[PDB]
Amino acid sequence: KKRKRSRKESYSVYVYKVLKQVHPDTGISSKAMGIMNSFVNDIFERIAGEASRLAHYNKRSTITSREIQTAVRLLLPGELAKHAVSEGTKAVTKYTSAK
Amino acid sequence: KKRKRSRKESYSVYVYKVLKQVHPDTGISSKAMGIMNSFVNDIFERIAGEASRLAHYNKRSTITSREIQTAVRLLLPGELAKHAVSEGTKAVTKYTSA
Amino acid sequence: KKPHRYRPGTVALREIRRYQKSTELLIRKLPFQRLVREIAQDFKTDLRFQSSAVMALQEACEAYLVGLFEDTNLCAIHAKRVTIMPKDIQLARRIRGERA
Amino acid sequence: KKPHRYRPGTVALREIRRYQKSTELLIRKLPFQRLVREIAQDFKTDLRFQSSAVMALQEACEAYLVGLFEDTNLCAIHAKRVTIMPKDIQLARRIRGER
Amino acid sequence: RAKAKTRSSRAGLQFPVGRVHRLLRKGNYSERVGAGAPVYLAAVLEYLTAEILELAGNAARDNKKTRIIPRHLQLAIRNDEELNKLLGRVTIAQGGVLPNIQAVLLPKKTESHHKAKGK
Amino acid sequence: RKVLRDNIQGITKPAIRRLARRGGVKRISGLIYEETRGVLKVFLENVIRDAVTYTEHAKRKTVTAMDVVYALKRQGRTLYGFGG
Amino acid sequence: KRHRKVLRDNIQGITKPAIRRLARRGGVKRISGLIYEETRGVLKVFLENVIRDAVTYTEHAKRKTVTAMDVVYALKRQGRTLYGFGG
Amino acid sequence: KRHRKVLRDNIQGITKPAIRRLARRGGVKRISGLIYEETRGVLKVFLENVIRDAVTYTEHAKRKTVTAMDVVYALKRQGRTLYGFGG
DNA sequence: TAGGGTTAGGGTTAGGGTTAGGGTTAGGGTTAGGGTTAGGGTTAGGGTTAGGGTTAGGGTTAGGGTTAGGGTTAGGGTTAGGGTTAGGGTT
DNA sequence: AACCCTAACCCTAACCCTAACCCTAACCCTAACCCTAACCCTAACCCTAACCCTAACCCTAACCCTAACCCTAACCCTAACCCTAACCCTAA
Repeated sequence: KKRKRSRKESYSVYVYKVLKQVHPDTGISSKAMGIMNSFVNDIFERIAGEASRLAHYNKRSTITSREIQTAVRLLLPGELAKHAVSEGTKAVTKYTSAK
Repeated sequence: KKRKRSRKESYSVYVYKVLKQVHPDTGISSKAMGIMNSFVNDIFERIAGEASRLAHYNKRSTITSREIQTAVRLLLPGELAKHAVSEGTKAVTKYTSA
Repeated sequence: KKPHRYRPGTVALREIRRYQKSTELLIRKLPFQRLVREIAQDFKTDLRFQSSAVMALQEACEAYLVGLFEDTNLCAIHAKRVTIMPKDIQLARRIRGERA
Repeated sequence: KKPHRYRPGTVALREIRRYQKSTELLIRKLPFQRLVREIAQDFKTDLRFQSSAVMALQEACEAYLVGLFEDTNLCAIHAKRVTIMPKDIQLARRIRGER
Repeated sequence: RAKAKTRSSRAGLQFPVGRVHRLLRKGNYSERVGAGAPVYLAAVLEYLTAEILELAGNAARDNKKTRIIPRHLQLAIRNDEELNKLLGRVTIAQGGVLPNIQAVLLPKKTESHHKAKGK
Repeated sequence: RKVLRDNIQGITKPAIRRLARRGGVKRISGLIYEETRGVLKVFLENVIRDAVTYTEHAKRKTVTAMDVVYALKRQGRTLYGFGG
Repeated sequence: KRHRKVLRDNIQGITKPAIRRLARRGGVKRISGLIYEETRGVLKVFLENVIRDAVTYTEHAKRKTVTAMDVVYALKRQGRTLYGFGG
Repeated sequence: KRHRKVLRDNIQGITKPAIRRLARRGGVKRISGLIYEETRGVLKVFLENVIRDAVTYTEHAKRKTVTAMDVVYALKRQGRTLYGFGG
């Protein structure tokens, strides 16, 4: 009775904060949170599945940024991988340069 | 020579023994070994591969015998499944005895 | 009676428009909760389906049939006909890679 | 004088039977070696191709092409026609899903 | 434990950069994750969630509603050419279909008169 | 529940035309209605058999929604939504 | 210093006889005249796509040579597994 | 010898400062960052269009050298009329 | 870089296969009335689960030996060229 | 039946070879453990079944208008020899 409650984990708080930068004024109905939380879990299982084959073919044992970047160049198409390799490079540059 | 080549591994010795058991007077050319050696290394990634996912969904952390019997009932067709799920258990039974 | 008897072909081009702008499900729910349970009795006896897995089979067997029908229509307009016929559905499957 | 001109379309049935019973590649190696070299220049320059890489590319490319022509033929026999044409190739690619 | 600063904030990314490290490590994708990989992979997911969630809102104003419901998601992933060549096999839960009637069958056109007795 | 013929007759003639009119077809021949009951029975046999194989692995006797979302994913037609 | 021609073979070598030899294996009996320009447009969008993924693997190892195992690895992703040309 | 030919890096040959000196003669005060790629698109279409008409006159005379009274005879048709570098 | 043989590359020509037109008839379309079944509710009781301590055997793991698999190599056993003979009809 | 193609060899002669032979490297027995898939009440919820209804939806005729099909020619275009002699092989 007391507690005995499992904690389901979902990326739904973080998809209600990217709707509040791109378009303040609009809100997502419960089904759209469904058809979204099942998108984030599908482009994270296609970039950690072409980066665990690239590490092994080259006989190396760690997924460094270059490997998570070769996948974006192959799996995403044009005018989508171009606007994504740059977005990552600025975001990691801040991590090392700025502490 | 002085290279100390790392060298490679091939399931080519094993294929020759099986050819002798089924037909005892034919032989295989090297190009034919290449198509066959690849198949033995491509039905080891589909059958093992479905087993890895079947472990995670359940939450269990080991790939034991049942998980390679629910991956041969899904990734193999119709009557090459009943004749391969049955063939495998017989070899597991013998190993347990000895 | 001088009414508005619509000529063959004007109550079918107003139907394609109404049904292509909606999100509901065409197949009735109760007759599709018995096709699913008579194709399960053979595989294992006494299987009890959940109430959200008899609506995830309806929404994947009503979105593959509205997929064969668009491919049948492109094929039946390649022989100069406007009526889909049973020798069209069979061609669509072969090229797609399904029954042969 | 013996013209011995077989009527139109009967030399080809002999051609189909002889061609379907052998495995030698039908596009010449020296010209194909160059088409890959031109299509590689844009992705990077200074790329050196090993002998096997051109050979594999010839076996896959012949195999995609041999197939598109068995499906174009199936489409042609449907309209009551007996010859492939430019329009038939585009129905096979829309249906197969390549677009 | 002197003070708490989220690893997402130091790199200025909204999507979690701590959760993606556990999920990469506990899924048995590879032996040693590295530390430049959780941050790169929490930014190639956020750009994509900001392409569908902005090409879908713009299709909600057009139909005069203030919520991005399931259909407005199909009218935004079945138009863009880059996003219809990635999610090209996926089926949205209650999406519907994109309007298209082939021109040859449009009403009359060739004109249904047939014998047209007269001329 | 039943084992009769109402299973494949449940997909009645009106609802095997409305599914089509959502695709563009303007005139439907009489024999399309029989062939399109055959194609749906084969698809359901293949999706339902794979859900049962996953259900037996965990020993459960209920075919939950996630199992159908994992049967469809293998054959190349992922579903997004009715599950996670 | 430079081959005077810089055409890099402009979709050439697929001469009328080669496209009339591949089609005959297929089953085609009466090839029409316009097919030859089109079949040099379909080969073209294929040889590029295996190649873009092939270079992408080699630059990952930093090597400058496209070995056949790279072409067999690229061909699996698109959908057709060539068996043995490289192994 | 000269074992190299002109690649396609030339379109980026116009530097970032040169597009900031042909725009400060225009009255522009605060050039935005994305303009540099667009101004390499407008120049790129123009240089081809004067060029195709220039080659088409030279091939009429069966020569192999594009002399300036050919550029001046192409530039009149499109719209401008350079007076000076030509007769 | 020779060099050489054959593959592609040009012409004609006649047949046959699209292609446009012109009738003929069943076959979908389009309304209009009868006869339901497929949806909703409410109860209720059994039918399958969700944690939770608790063993014990099945793994891992880090030492030895040692066996089995992976390179190199003459000389024979197919196996194709290579010409006759065969053999199918085939215009 | 103009006179065209199909089917025995048979020499010909390189690549599959069994060794065979080291020997290098990877498995196996032998000792340690830990940890988890077994185990169990329970208490909870949720699927199944039963009951009632009723009103939108299917069903089954009639009438008649198109569209699918089968001829009809015919006329453009794709087929099948023929001197090349250019270019791709083939070493080296």
